[PDB]
Amino acid sequence: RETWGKKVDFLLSVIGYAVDLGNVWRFPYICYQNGGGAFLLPYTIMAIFGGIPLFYMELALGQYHRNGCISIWRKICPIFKGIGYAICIIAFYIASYYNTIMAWALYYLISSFTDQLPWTSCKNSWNTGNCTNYFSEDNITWTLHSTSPAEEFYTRHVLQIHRSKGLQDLGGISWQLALCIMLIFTVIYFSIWKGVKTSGKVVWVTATFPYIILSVLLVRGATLPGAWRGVLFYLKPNWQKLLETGVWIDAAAQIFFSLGPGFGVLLAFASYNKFNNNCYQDALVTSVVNCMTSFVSGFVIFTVLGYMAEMRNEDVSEVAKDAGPSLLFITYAEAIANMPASTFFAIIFFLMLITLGLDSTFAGLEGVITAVLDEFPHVWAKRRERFVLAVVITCFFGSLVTLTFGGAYVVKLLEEYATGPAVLTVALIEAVAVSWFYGITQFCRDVKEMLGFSPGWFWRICWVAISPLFLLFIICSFLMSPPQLRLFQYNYPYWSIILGYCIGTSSFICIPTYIAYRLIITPGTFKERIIKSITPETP
Amino acid sequence: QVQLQQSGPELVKLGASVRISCKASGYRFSYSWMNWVKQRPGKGLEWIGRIYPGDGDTKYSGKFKGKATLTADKSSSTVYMQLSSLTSEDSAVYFCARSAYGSEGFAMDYWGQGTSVT
Amino acid sequence: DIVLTQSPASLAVSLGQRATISCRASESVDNYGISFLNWFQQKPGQPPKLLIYAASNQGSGVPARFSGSGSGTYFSLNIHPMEEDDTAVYFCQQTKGVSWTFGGGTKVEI
Ligand SMILES: *[C@@H]1O[C@H](CO)[C@@H](O[C@@H]2O[C@H](CO)[C@@H](O)[C@H](O)[C@H]2NC(C)=O)[C@H](O)[C@H]1NC(C)=O
Ligand SMILES: CC(C)CCC[C@@H](C)[C@H]1CC[C@H]2[C@@H]3CC=C4C[C@@H](O)CC[C@]4(C)[C@H]3CC[C@]12C
Ligand SMILES: NCCc1c[nH]c2ccc(O)cc12
Ligand SMILES: NCCc1c[nH]c2ccc(O)cc12
Ligand SMILES: CCCCCCCCCC
Ligand SMILES: CCCCCCCCCC
Ligand SMILES: CCCCCCCCCC
Ligand SMILES: CCCCCCCCCC
Ligand SMILES: CCCCCCCCCC
Ligand SMILES: CCCCCCC
Ligand SMILES: CCCCCCC
Ligand SMILES: CCCCCCC
Ligand SMILES: CCCCCCC
Ligand SMILES: CCCCCCC
Ligand SMILES: CCCCCCC
Ligand SMILES: CCCCCCC
Ligand SMILES: CCCCCCC
Ligand SMILES: CCCCCCC
Ligand SMILES: CCCCCCC
Ligand SMILES: CCCCCCC
Ligand SMILES: CCCCCCC
Ligand SMILES: CCCCCCC
Ligand SMILES: CCCCC
Ligand SMILES: [Cl-]
Ligand code: NA
Ligand code: NA
Repeated sequence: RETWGKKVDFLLSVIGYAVDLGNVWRFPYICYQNGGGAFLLPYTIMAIFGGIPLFYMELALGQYHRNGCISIWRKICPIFKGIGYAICIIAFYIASYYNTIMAWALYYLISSFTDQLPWTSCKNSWNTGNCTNYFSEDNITWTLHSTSPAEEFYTRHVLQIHRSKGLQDLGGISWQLALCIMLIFTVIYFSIWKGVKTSGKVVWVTATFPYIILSVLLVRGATLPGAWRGVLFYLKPNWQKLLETGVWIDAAAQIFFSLGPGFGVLLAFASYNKFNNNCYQDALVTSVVNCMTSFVSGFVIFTVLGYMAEMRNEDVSEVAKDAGPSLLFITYAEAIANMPASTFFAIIFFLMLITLGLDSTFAGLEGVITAVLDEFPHVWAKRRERFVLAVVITCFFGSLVTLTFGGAYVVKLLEEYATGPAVLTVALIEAVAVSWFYGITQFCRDVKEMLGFSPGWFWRICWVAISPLFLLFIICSFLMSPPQLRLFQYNYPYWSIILGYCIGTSSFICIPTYIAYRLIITPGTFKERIIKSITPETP
Repeated sequence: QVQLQQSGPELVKLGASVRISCKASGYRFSYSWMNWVKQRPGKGLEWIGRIYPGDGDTKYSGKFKGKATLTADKSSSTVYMQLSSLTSEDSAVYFCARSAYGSEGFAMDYWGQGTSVT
Repeated sequence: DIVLTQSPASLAVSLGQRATISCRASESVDNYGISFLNWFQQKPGQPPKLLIYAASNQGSGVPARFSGSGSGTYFSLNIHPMEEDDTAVYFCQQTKGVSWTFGGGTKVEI
């Protein structure tokens, strides 16, 4: 086993894992659609109820047993060993669209290396059609079919989505995005080449630039005409909509996929920690840091929105209707092209996006690699770099389908379905296992003998009452509500829902298959097999 | 409806300078390129250069890089062309073709009557 | 700078037949799915008139007899059936983002 080394390494790695690309455009948007200033209370409630205890439990499991995601079950619950393969499949499905969004951001950064930004005027080969929507104009030329040159640069030059008719017509592959994905994957391979020490060394700088970048973005957007409108519209308490459950479900899913428990990353990260560490303080600090980073990201996004609304003389909640990764590459691109320092600020913002994506990518890939290597110790002598290269090649082959012209449809499909009930039921199975199958008393005794004190009664009752019920509530809310996805001028067909359900079930289906395999492979009667499937084996 | 009204013809002089205008009307003047071509008597067309009145970006292909000056005027929707070092080779008919959008491949569909510089 | 070589230099076919005008570009003019190559037509004493844009779609007031096709670095202009009103000079201009240059021009007679 290898040691993290310095204390800052593990903290920076967990911070870069928690602070992802999702919390910069999705969190402020769903906070706007859900109350606004009144969205903070349910956010922190759902956090302290089901994201902080899960984070603490996962960190304690990773630090105590010192294993990945396939060998911990060998020590707590052998019947739930398929969670490792489920985590691998989920992480591959996530890494596909994550790396393709990283490639989009890298291509934007490369195209933002000129004096004049290419998404500024409507004189290019990609800015072809409707271009009445502009900035710094007294004439009000409003059209129901109009658009902006930035959306044309995004959808016709970067994505080239006009060369496809939807999910049913996927043809051609953009070579520029392919080269961007290749360069990004080489960077990833060189970042987790040797092991966790080089990963921490790259995170030391990759997880630090976004913070000063957000500081610069805040001090720029604060000194903009009309940002106060966006500020007061983001911090507008609307308790009338808080009566429904949709705001609660959105806040719960947001804090879950932001903190990221049950993804198989915290276990491997804490596997290298020392036995005399303090995982509670680390978990609390990283959770508060991720929450504050989400807050500042929403703040700068809404200041940009308010400045653009003031300079456009248009009400809020209409300039950024479309969600997804396009929100940034359209709205923030227009705002930067409107700013005097366009090239520098665009380069800075795209470097921030690249670093935020790379942090989570490194975290997930290292977690998967550690989970696989902890299960098969015989492939750790002279197969580490080979397995890392194989994982990178598999991720590249999985993202190749999203790197097409109409690939953005598959990207949204993966971002909306892979981040669905699969991770939720994985975390639920883990929680109920540690609670009943492994025993909450034994877990508390392990936490006491590891740190030096047992956790308070709050976490003890929470892990057994709230977090499993909270995850089950999210599951039953996501199951009976099929998402109605819609990209730019395209409604998803009915078979898209079936494909999303299939790709979300194929990752979860590993657990019951492994349960059946374990129940058949061991001799004895039924109850004897059940008993043998819960009690851990001898070391 | 799009109509590009061009000026009348002028007289070429050795070492002088001529300014040919093109009064475009009927479309978004600041959202479409305004190209210029050269048709010598008895020979084919010769592209001069384009100018985008939205921001004033001008392009040139060949020899007309340092002798042709394209200026835009959004107030009156008129594009000018300042020719310099007028020789016997510049005695041709300079048209004013409005390029289409990108989906149409920048099609120069609407042209002018041409000013025969004799 | 992308040069264009039109073939042949002169064309002379009877009425009612099919006239084929080729235009081989030096480089590729397709980058965003659409072709950046147009076809024009001019008569003695008349400014040029656009016939087909993007080498696939026809103009506004152009008859259906001017059918265009081709992609990549080879394009064709089909005029069938042609009459005594289609005897003019047909050019081939590309609109690539590096330079917009014209072709050679084919004087179709008869
Ligand atoms: C502005 O946008 C509208 C809507 O996208 C464009 O209208 C359409 O043209 C495309 C291509 O011919 C058709 O597939 C759509 O069905 C049309 N929309 C409607 C509502 O009929 C319009 O052409 C754009 N303006 C331009 C390109 O100048
Ligand atoms: C602009 C907005 C986001 C405010 C910026 C917050 C930044 C400046 C703050 C908030 C969280 C802080 C980090 C919290 C955790 C650690 C780990 C510790 O071992 C070294 C300091 C370090 C790395 C801090 C550096 C400064 C930090 C990143
Ligand atoms: N929030 C982190 C997303 C995430 C989880 N697992 C991953 C694996 C690979 C990757 O690129 C990304 C991820
Ligand atoms: N935002 C959650 C998306 C979602 C809603 N219902 C779902 C059902 C299945 C699935 O994979 C995903 C979903
Ligand atoms: C979003 C703010 C979360 C604060 C959590 C504080 C936990 C203290 C120990 C229960
Ligand atoms: C538009 C050209 C984009 C080129 C991207 C190159 C990425 C690095 C390749 C080594
Ligand atoms: C030494 C080999 C490095 C390979 C890095 C990963 C490349 C992925 C795209 C082929
Ligand atoms: C339209 C091109 C789609 C290419 C998909 C490649 C998938 C490779 C899986 C191994
Ligand atoms: C209404 C959508 C129902 C989708 C059911 C998919 C079942 C997949 C089983 C593998
Ligand atoms: C689901 C991925 C399994 C990888 C096994 C590697 C030995
Ligand atoms: C029709 C196939 C669309 C993409 C599916 C990716 C799993
Ligand atoms: C232009 C198509 C490139 C495909 C690369 C696949 C590795
Ligand atoms: C291509 C070089 C990648 C370096 C990653 C950080 C070591
Ligand atoms: C416009 C005021 C912004 C305050 C941001 C505080 C983090
Ligand atoms: C939760 C913060 C609300 C601020 C309101 C300012 C008017
Ligand atoms: C050593 C290369 C392994 C590639 C595996 C692709 C699935
Ligand atoms: C996602 C892990 C793939 C491992 C492939 C090993 C050949
Ligand atoms: C043409 C569709 C390819 C799907 C590949 C999924 C891995
Ligand atoms: C309303 C559709 C529910 C599908 C449930 C699949 C488990
Ligand atoms: C009806 C289209 C089904 C596509 C399935 C792709 C796996
Ligand atoms: C779902 C049961 C699968 C058993 C596989 C045995 C090899
Ligand atoms: C989950 C169903 C298990 C059946 C076992 C039969 C021996
Ligand atoms: C649309 C169903 C796909 C199953 C793989
Ligand atoms: Cl968040
Ligand atoms: Na997050
Ligand atoms: Na990050």
